[PDB]
Amino acid sequence: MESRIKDISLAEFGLQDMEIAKTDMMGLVELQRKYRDSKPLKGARITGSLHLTIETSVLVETLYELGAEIRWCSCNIYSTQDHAAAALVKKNIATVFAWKNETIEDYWVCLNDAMTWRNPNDKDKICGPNLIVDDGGDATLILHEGVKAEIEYEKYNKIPEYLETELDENGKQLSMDLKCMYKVLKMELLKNPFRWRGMLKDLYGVSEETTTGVLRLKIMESEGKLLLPAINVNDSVTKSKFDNTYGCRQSLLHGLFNGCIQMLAGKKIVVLGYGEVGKGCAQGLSGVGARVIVTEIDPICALQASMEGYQVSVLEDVVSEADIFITATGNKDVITVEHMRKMKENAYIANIGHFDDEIDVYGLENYPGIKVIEVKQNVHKFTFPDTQKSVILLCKGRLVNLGCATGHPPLVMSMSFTNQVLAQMDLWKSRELVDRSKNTRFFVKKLSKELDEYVARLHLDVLGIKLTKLTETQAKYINVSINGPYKSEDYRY
Amino acid sequence: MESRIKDISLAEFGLQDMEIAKTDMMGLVELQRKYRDSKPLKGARITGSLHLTIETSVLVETLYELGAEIRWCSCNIYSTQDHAAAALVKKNIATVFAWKNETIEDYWVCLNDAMTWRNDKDKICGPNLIVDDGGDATLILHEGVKAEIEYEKYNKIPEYLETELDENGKQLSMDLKCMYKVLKMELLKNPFRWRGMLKDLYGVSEETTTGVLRLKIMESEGKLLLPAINVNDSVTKSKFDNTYGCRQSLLHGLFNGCIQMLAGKKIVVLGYGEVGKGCAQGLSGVGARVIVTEIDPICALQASMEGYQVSVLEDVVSEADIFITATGNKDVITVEHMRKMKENAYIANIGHFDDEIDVYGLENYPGIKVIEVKQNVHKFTFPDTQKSVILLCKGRLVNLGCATGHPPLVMSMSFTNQVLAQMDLWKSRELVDRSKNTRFFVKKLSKELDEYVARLHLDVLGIKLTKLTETQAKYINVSINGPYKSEDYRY
Amino acid sequence: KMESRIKDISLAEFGLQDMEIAKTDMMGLVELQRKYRDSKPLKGARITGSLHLTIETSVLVETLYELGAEIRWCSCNIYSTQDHAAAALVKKNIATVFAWKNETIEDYWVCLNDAMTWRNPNKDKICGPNLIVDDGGDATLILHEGVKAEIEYEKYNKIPEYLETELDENGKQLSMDLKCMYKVLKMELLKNPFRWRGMLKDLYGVSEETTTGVLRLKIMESEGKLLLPAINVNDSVTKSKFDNTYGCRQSLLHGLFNGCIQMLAGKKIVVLGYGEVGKGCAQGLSGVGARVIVTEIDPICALQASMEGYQVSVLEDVVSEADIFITATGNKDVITVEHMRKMKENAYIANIGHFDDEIDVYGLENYPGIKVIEVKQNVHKFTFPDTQKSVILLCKGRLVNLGCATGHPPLVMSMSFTNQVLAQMDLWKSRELVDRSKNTRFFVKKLSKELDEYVARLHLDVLGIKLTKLTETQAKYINVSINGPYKSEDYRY
Amino acid sequence: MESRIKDISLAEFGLQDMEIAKTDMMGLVELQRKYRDSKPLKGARITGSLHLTIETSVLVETLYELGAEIRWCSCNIYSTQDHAAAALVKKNIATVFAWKNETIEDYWVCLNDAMTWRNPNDKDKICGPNLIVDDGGDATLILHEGVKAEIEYEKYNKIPEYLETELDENGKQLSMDLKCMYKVLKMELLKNPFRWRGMLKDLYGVSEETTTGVLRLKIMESEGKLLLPAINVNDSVTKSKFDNTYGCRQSLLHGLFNGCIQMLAGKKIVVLGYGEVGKGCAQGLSGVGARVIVTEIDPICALQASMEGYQVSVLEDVVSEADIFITATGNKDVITVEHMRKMKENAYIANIGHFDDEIDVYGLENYPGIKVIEVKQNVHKFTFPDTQKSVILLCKGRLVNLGCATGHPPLVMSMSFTNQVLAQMDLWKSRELVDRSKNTRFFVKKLSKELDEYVARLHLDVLGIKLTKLTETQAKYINVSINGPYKSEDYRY
Ligand SMILES: NC(=O)c1ccc[n+]([C@@H]2O[C@H](COP(=O)([O-])OP(=O)(O)OC[C@H]3O[C@@H](n4cnc5c(N)ncnc54)[C@H](O)[C@@H]3O)[C@@H](O)[C@H]2O)c1
Ligand SMILES: Nc1ncnc2[nH]cnc12
Ligand SMILES: Nc1ncnc2[nH]cnc12
Ligand SMILES: Nc1ncnc2[nH]cnc12
Ligand code: NA
Ligand code: NA
Ligand code: NA
Ligand code: NA
Repeated sequence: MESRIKDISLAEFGLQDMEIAKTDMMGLVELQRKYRDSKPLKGARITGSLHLTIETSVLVETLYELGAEIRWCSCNIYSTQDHAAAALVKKNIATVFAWKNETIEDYWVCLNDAMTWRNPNDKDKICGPNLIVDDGGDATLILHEGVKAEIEYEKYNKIPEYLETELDENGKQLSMDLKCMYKVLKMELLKNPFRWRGMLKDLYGVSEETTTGVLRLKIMESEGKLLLPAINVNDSVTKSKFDNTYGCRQSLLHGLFNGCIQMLAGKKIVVLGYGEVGKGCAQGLSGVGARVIVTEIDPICALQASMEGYQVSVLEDVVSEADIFITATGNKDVITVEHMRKMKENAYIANIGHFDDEIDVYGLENYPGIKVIEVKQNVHKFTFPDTQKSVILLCKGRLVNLGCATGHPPLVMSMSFTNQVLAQMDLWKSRELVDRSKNTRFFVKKLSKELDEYVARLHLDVLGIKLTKLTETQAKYINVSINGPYKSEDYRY
Repeated sequence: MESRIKDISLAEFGLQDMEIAKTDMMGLVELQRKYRDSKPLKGARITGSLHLTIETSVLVETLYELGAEIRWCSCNIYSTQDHAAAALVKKNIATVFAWKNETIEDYWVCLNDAMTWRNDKDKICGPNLIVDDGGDATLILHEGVKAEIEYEKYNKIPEYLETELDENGKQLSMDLKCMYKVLKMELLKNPFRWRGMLKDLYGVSEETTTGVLRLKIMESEGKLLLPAINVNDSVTKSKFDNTYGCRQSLLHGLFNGCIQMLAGKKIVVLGYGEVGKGCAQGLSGVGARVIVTEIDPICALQASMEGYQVSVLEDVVSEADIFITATGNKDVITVEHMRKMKENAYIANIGHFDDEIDVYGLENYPGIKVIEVKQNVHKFTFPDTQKSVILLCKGRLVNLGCATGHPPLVMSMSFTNQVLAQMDLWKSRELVDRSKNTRFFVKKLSKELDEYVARLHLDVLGIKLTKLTETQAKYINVSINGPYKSEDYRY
Repeated sequence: KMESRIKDISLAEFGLQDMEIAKTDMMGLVELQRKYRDSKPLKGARITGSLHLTIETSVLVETLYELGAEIRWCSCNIYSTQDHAAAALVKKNIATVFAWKNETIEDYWVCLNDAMTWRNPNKDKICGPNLIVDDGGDATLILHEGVKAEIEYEKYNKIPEYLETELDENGKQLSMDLKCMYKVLKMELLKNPFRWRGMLKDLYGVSEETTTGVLRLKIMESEGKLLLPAINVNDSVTKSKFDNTYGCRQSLLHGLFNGCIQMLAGKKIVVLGYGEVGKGCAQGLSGVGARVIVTEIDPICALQASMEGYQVSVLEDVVSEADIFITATGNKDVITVEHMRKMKENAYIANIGHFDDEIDVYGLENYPGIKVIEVKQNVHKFTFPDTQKSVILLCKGRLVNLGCATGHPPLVMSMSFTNQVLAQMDLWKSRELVDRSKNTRFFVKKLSKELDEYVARLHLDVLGIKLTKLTETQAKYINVSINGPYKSEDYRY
Repeated sequence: MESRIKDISLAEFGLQDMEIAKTDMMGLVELQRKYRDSKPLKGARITGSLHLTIETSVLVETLYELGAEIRWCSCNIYSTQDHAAAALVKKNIATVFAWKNETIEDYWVCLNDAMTWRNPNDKDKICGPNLIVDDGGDATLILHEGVKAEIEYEKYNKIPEYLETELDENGKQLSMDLKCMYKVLKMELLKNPFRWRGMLKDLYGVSEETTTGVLRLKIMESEGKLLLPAINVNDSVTKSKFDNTYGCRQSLLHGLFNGCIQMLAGKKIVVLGYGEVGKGCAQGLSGVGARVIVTEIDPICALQASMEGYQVSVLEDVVSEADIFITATGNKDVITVEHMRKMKENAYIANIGHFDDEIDVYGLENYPGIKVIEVKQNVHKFTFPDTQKSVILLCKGRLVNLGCATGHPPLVMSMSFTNQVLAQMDLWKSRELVDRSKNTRFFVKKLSKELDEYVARLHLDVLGIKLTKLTETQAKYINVSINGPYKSEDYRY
């Protein structure tokens, strides 16, 4: 076949893990039971760019049982679970391009391949997906950047110069990711300069999983640059309040335990950013005896951290004394090379944000005279030549829970993924409203509170939760339906 | 001097506590420093209906320093701190009608008096602005207008104001009966009193969840008669006061009212919203085993993620030791539930109103025996089983009834929002055009102001904030000076 | 001296009612009354108690009374008495009480002396107690210092000089407590210089409640000066691990909430000493959002605090920045006037150790030009004249949980007091072994582990605890009896 | 190569982890610095039977730097870190017989080989160790059982019958461990029936690491059968209060995260036993959102669990509703086959006690028609054919933190191992006092409180702890030396 994965012989382990995971993924199990016969997604071509773990394999299985054809890749070079990928290829329910420890070059080739579909009516013609499941916005990015590249290509009838240069606007070296994405774009311009624009015609939407990808979408829609409908899954209550916070509470610890040999108790651990992710990280770290110090730019989030008993400082105030540093900002250049040069001997550094940009990994790796050794797989020790002091970086600054461990557990991933499937169903069912002879610019929407509550209802039995039912008069008293929704749209939970 | 308070000699203690509280109430301290010279509220008549604690006295002082004239009453019969009330009167900062342990009849007379301003000698006016907590000042206004319109239509006092029963034959609550008593009395003195106030009314700023629910209902029915600002839903209010305020003040209330150890006890928290979340955190912090009840499946899952068992009251009523209602709903704990509780089980409410517990049904149960264990703590014994339950402050909000409410730091956060809301309503008063039949609505303060409230309190706690570079600000799509989060962010 | 001296007898009904409610949780005392009220194992015993007279203490007294003892009682702190608890006892006529909240230091010592004075029926001379229940060692102290004073008096047939001076060997002013104790001793030397030695004849033992009192007993024992058998109740496992730690977790908070108007969340609160009391204090404080900073002289205790996520610093390094200071050491001069002068405006200071000596209250009150105002009952604000800065002291440095609130709750006090009753029964039953005619050395002992486990068993039903029972095979495997004891003598729990 | 390990090529990774671990193992770093020149253990032959992890390699390095010759094996078939073992062999500091995933037969062969020394004056002659580092008592067991076997062999001039039968005196199958130990003893009786008694001549002591091993020592001591001096390291305060509790708080979570795919949050997790290990387990589990239910036979421990907010139940009342079961009792038959048959679908079972005896793994494996599948490394799903329900067992009931993860982190292991080195030095230095012609009775002792406090002091800087120093006046007031010890011998911390 055409899938590219590490080892098909790992499939049986993957299949058995999926069955065990399904004990807690009650949302996905119910969607399969309810919709596998009617197949609401029949005829949809779905491309997914989302960390391919066992939990993700259950998502793909659900989409498949609902009638979709599927092509998939991971949204990080280190996050794929190879047995999970093998399971999908063995069952033949998706075409997969993913493996743990991809090179950045291979990453962009896998994504591009996941986006490429064969035309059943013409062996020569290529087409794209009808729907995209995205985590971090890379599938959405390559599509929009591809369209922009094709437009610039026609303007001067040549390969745009920005795709051939290794420098950016300010003369600074382009990130490897940008250079590797541009390499793919140049190759596609030479094969067919109408590829990306051609795909737009049959694209009915994208459902985005994480905060960083949603930020990208928000920038696009506020500028009239979003070229397909989008559903923001990150901001469903049953996603952000659970996955982002409670998922990290467990998965950050798992990543640190695997990557960092030291005891966490008693250590000064800096959590940079106290949003939904940072809140969960702090709770987990404190739970095992660490003394958490928070950094924040938001005065409200800073006060919330103080209410939980955490010191709030600017990084420079504590960088020479703290033991471990965890970035959870979704921002860039939060931990610079100059910060690293002042850290104590064998300080640990990790990132849990979507992109590696939070830490200046390139600057560290290219610091003049820096010495590097691999401590264990995906853990590296860097020694500065002047001081002879070392810092230890977990999985090259990539998201540590998925890079050094296996990401969030099945229960919260089922909550996030039940939202994903409902989003895909919504986009597919509404596809006739996508009329590009009338509107070519689109907006981001969220799932209804009714569906959000439904996602929660589907997982109550996993934990033996017994829900109270309102009486008719109580319902009238608080002005709600007995069946919900129970809260106003602006409720913060 | 027409103020009605318990004891003016308590003023000294009140004034001293206000000065200590100000070390932490930096938002109010800054508003006073910044605006006492320009006086943005100069000439504004403000009526407040909000628990008169030491923290509230600092709020009143702030409104006074900004130029307003003030009349104040508490929004609960047990929540006033008498030394706080005395301080305000002694210093001539406001006219006060409030004391701890008011009868229900006096409560409504106090509120009515706080709403009454002078002009002629015998001609009266209403407030320009209202600071409300629970919606009682807003309620008496709207019900008063409604009573006046029906009185003028038939030239007789509306029948509903005279009867003791509701639509189904059940006795009206004592609070509703006493409010109606005042409304009838005012209809007979001046049948245009309430409608007369509307002309000079520029807005109400509402503090708590129950009051906001009341406002939304009025708004949806097109019956809101003045602009409103929802202060409860500022991030610096709901995420701090409702949750972290209760984490401390619920424990203070229980420690004062309940003699027993909380550690090891099964304590049921009914409702796991913003208040219930804080209650559970405090209870767990002192060793209790918290069990949650919920109607909202999302909230129930949240409780489970914090390690709490989520059950229906019926399955734990005979086994649990203490019950705390935090729903803002009614009839959550009934007489029948109470009869199944274990010997000396404790019952308390932290929601705005006493409605969560059927206190009337308990007090009026045939052959029930009651004894006062201590101030505002009563033991009820059923005649058939001879078993007893102990109720804290007749089901009234326990943190204010058995203790002194939230501490100065979070109250300053809530109250800085109140002052900003009052200033906003006053500044835009020229846009309230009564000749045009316009709909009034409920709005929230801007995120810019919300973040400002937080900024003013960072130094209290030695918080050091990081500043975004221009590059970083552009990367996350925000201004270096905020706001830092989208409008739908849940914190 | 057969007439009680209390604040107000009309508070008796409230006291009686609180006692019945408290009994719901004090199942240890309820069971001892049920089991022994008929046989009266303490019949004929004269018991003098010097222990904070709260509602919980009224149930202890009721227990001793139901077991057949005659009782005289006083509190071991000038602020710890609950006046309604004292009234209940006098109304019921089950003890002669000398206690009220807010005693002068002079009246404290007069009350203790009155509690130690029993009527002699054989013409109108005085007797002492047969048994003593002590908390802090003041009853034990006045007895031993009384004997010393009489011996010194006999050497020269005059009142010893040390009883009359205002100074100590070093030349510094004696504490008010020492001066007032000495005035009582001089009075009794003038009345009858054989009083104290006469009491020894019928004195069979003392059961000591707290850490400070036990330290005093151990010093007397090692010097060969202990004049009666003693039982160390503080060190029962069911006392130290519960009362000292979990009692304070609740009662420190109650004290602080009553005395300190400020929010604890986010504040830097220094807990000086991280022993059994300090551990519980830190737990409670963190539980309501405080950031606890610990001071310690013991490296083991310091590491334990670090394992719970607390910063461990020396006071000098945090005195200018912290918000609230809580002494829990059992030592002296832990917070000096010089420390207080460096504290931030409106910093709060409180003590939870047995004696006020941890804080230099005398130096603060007598600081030249100091200004003081009563903020509320038992809360004082002191302002220094040179800086105009103020500090707020809770209940003049006396134990804050009892001074500003009502001490520990009934459940843990029942565990502590069940040990007290068992100790009293032990001392009484072995009274024939005390042979004053021989040059006998007296020692301190602890209750057996069997009785310690028994105390715990008696309270399991309070909390609905379901205990597992060992099978014969399991009991043999771990080498214990099915009925206990379950742990070796050196087990630390 | 005399050593028997998995792969020598893993040495470089092991050596680098040792250097990183030393950042926190300041106790071992200091002992190396202080004693490497004088070599107090010069000439000592030390055999160790203790889980060979990276932390253990630093212990071995320390003993080696202090002059000892060393032979080592692990005390569990799954606990060895192969890279740690390779590091020791590569630098030639010990002869090692250990690898992860040993068969039980190989386990006993490795221990026997670790106990075998070729004396310096003749290659053909065999001798034993001078000192033993033991964790669980297996090295001590084979010695005593060896001696007993030799005595029974002489009594009838033949192989004792108990060594050849596969059944016990009750007709029940002997454990595989006992059968494999007996196989080695029989083999050694045929080669030299004086091997074990001959070793006694040069044996000066054993230092025991864990609770189960100490229990075994105390039983031997009480029956007068202990054949060498013993030091109980488990009961040093800096061992039991840190390793047993805080080590497990982190390492149980690590083992569960590796072995159990499910989210711990919201799950009913039963912790059987609330002693030192159980306390740490509960703290970590609740730190990541689990609802912990405790079982206990000790009423004091049961009340302690209740004070921390945990329900205390009997296994029978929660076996059908709970999600995960963790045994921490040190007892046997705590979880039987009958209990397992009642568990919900995909319930997880793990043990963290020293031996697998806590769970009836043999009964499970021998259940008629049971189906077993390997889910992942050291994780197996068992399906009962009559109900078709499955349970998932982590590492066949062997200690899960070491079986599914890497055991405790460096900081607490340094505290435990600093105690081990001091114990070995104490035993070695007092060797002349062992006179086997006269004193036939040996005892168990503990290290002094002075040394216990010293271990803590050595690790304060790791965590930036600043210790307060008593003034002369304060030291006199609390009756201690400024330099300690600071607590009485019965203090429970
Ligand atoms: N005592 C105080 O100082 C204080 C402070 C703030 C708010 N309040 C009051 O507390 C109450 C709750 O406020 P909130 O902000 O937490 O509101 P909220 O809406 O955030 O929380 C209420 C929760 O109760 C649940 N609920 C409703 N009916 C229920 C029932 N019958 N059984 C179980 N659960 C039920 C809802 O699902 C919701 O999650 C309001 O009356 C509010 O005005 C009091
Ligand atoms: N296990 C997982 N699979 C996919 N996406 C994730 N994000 C976090 N954990 C994840
Ligand atoms: N102390 C207080 N004052 C006013 N309103 C409150 N709501 C809760 N606590 C309060
Ligand atoms: N990592 C480890 N090495 C040796 N023994 C241990 N006991 C617990 N964890 C251990
Ligand atoms: Na995962
Ligand atoms: Na208050
Ligand atoms: Na008490
Ligand atoms: Na380890």
